[PDB]
Amino acid sequence: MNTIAWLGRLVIERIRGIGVAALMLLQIIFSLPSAGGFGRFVYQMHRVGVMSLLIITVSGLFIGLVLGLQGYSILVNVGSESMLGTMVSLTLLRELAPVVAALLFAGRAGSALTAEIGSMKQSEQLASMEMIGVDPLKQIVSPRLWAGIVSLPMLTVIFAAIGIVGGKLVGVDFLGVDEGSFWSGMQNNVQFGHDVVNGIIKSIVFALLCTWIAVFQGYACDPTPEGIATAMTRTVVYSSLCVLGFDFVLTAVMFG
Amino acid sequence: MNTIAWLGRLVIERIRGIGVAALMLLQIIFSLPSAGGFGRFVYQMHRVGVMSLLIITVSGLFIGLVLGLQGYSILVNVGSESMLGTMVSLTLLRELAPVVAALLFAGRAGSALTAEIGSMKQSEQLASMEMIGVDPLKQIVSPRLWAGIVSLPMLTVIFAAIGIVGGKLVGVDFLGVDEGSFWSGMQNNVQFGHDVVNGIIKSIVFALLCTWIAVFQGYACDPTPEGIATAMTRTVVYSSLCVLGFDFVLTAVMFG
Amino acid sequence: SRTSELAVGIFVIIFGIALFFLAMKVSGLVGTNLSDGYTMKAQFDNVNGLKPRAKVTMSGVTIGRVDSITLDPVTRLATVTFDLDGKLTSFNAEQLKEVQKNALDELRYSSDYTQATPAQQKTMEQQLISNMNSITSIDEDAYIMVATNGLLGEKYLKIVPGGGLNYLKRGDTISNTQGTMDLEDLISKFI
Amino acid sequence: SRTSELAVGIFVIIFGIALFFLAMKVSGLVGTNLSDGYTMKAQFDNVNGLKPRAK
Amino acid sequence: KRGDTISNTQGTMDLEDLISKFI
Amino acid sequence: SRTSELAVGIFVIIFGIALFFLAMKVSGLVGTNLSDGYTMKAQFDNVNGLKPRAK
Repeated sequence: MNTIAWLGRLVIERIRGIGVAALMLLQIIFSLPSAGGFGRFVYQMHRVGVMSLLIITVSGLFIGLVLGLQGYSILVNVGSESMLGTMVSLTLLRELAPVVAALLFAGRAGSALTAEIGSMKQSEQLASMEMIGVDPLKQIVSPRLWAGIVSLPMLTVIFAAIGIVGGKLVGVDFLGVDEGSFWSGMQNNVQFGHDVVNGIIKSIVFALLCTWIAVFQGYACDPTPEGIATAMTRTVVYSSLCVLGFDFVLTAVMFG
Repeated sequence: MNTIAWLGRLVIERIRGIGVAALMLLQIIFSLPSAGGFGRFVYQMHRVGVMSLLIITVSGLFIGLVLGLQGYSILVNVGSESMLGTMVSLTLLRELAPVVAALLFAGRAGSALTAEIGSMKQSEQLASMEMIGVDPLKQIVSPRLWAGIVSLPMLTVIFAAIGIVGGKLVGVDFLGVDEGSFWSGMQNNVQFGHDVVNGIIKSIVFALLCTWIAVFQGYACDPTPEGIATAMTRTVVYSSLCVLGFDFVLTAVMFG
Repeated sequence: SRTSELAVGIFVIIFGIALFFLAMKVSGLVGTNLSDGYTMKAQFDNVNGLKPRAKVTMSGVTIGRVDSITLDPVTRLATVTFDLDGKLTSFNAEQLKEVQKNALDELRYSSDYTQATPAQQKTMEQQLISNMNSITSIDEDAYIMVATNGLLGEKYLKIVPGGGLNYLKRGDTISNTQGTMDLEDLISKFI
Repeated sequence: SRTSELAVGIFVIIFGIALFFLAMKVSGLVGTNLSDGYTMKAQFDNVNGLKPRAK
Repeated sequence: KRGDTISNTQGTMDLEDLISKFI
Repeated sequence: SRTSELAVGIFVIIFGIALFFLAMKVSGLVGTNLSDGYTMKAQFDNVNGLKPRAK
């Protein structure tokens, strides 16, 4: 009965690991900012956001070419493909662009923060910063958290806009559907406040979880060159489970 | 004109980097196996495959609950939801289960191999193994490559089976559609050799790219405790671009 | 040690279930099986989307597929080959007398035998040798047609029966037909 | 403290195994039969596309 | 009783019969 | 050797474009994959809803 004793010991440490990461979040956001805190947030928007711009724009095109090619092969048997422009822009705006653009943000810019704060912990830069008197949560961690909550909802819109334009390329200009019935099928069925705004609120709840996890794993490492790399797979797995987990809860509320 | 000169120097090293990874693949697969090579492949199927079983089975359920809840909200306006069991099992079998189950394999078991072969390179276990005479490509790398090509197509089937069963739960037993017209809508429209086999061949081309990249990045590191962690984000990004890139090429051939 | 030999053996079991569930609870593999089939064929004047591997019905029951729809460019008419079945559509070992006792019933009737060329045993012996093998349930005055189920579904073939004193033997061309109707046909015929 | 580290082991592995029966029950591969049913019959002349297990 | 036979039926009325009769 | 690496790298990408323009032709999505085609035309009075690539 050791394996059941080891298994129960595993999920007790993972439960108290949540409670440390909850108390770490209440110390960051319940504080008025220190002098100079906006100059570092603009710089941390460059590392997290702007470097992630190339992967999202390219991969957003490749889903749009697939959604236009799969939606045409199904809607041609029933002979109604004036709804092609609807189902492409309805799959992206409420479902795929909130979800897939959080599965690529957890990889590229999610795990990179855990390496960045993690390598500062093994090389004692975090411990050296505290003896000077500077608190490392306000100095290092907090400009990285606020640059994650802002930079992902700005990236699902670029994912959704490039995905529709890419879906317009293979649907209208390669397979040969009508251009005017493509766009006029959108404005009838796709509202703004029910679909585009509910695709943004779905990504703010996703941007909080892919950043609060990816910061806590790099702050509570164990300082070891092979203990860092084991916490970069702990933050890609835990982000992809909370994205798909809060997907169903937010879909049932918004579209139920 | 330095930034243009630095940008051209970046993509020349990334082109040469492909040619090293191509010559590394021709040395692994063009060799008859050494004595004892099957005993390590069964063990490496445990690390790559069996440890990845929990994330895929849980996340496969959460997509099925979403596909049943979104497909019902659209198909109830046109009043034809005897096609609910078709479009759920047609979205998974040819499109989502080959693609999403490769975006979670690149994170969990893809990047873990790059940490595993990467930490053997900085701590000189690979250099020490060669002076004994044992070739580290045949000894260490090659049981990890063949355990990646096998373990992913066994995992998209478990992803697709749990996704349909989960979609049957929220469609039939919670929203209240007919159970008999759910299943009989499947056997009419979903063939085996055109849909289930073409969803498996799509994942063998995906399992080759998410493993040959994730092995080469951990073999050609630069030995440095913060040079390993920069090559674990190089292998999640490059896998997610080749999954979505070879998606459109394989979809256009199979369903064009 | 023995765990890594065992916890892979479980992983092949859970793959084994979820592959069997796909083939024989989701995909159509268990429902398609031609029970000792053969092949007949026909010629049509319109096949507007009769997709291959469709279904053929006699009375609203699946007794056949579709295999090839090519033109006949000496008449510019269609050519369809459909494989029916040999247990649902023909007369089996005991059933061979049921068509000779029906050939003697309505076909070899004396008021029917006294309506043709004069003999005593010409047709009386032919109904014992022609009717024994190479014979289906389809009476030869049954003209195949293309139909569709509902107003969105695919095209399927329908064999409307009736009458019939000889049966179609093997590989035979079904006599009459009618094409499929759509908007270019109906509103040009509704007047 | 071992009873605390082992109560969580069983209470997980109940939930991990009882959820396999509920996922095997709703897949239709186990059971799916009525209570003391019977079987009538009727004979039609044209069942236009009446697949089995329809209501 | 159980196992018996209902014998009063009617068949399906399909559109290839209906629309051609609707003329 | 580095040059060798380079080469064996320009040969993968060039082969990677040879596949993308094979699988785009056999898909039907570009070019004309129907043999020895000859062209005819006609004169209508009203052709609604008729794009190219029709049947």
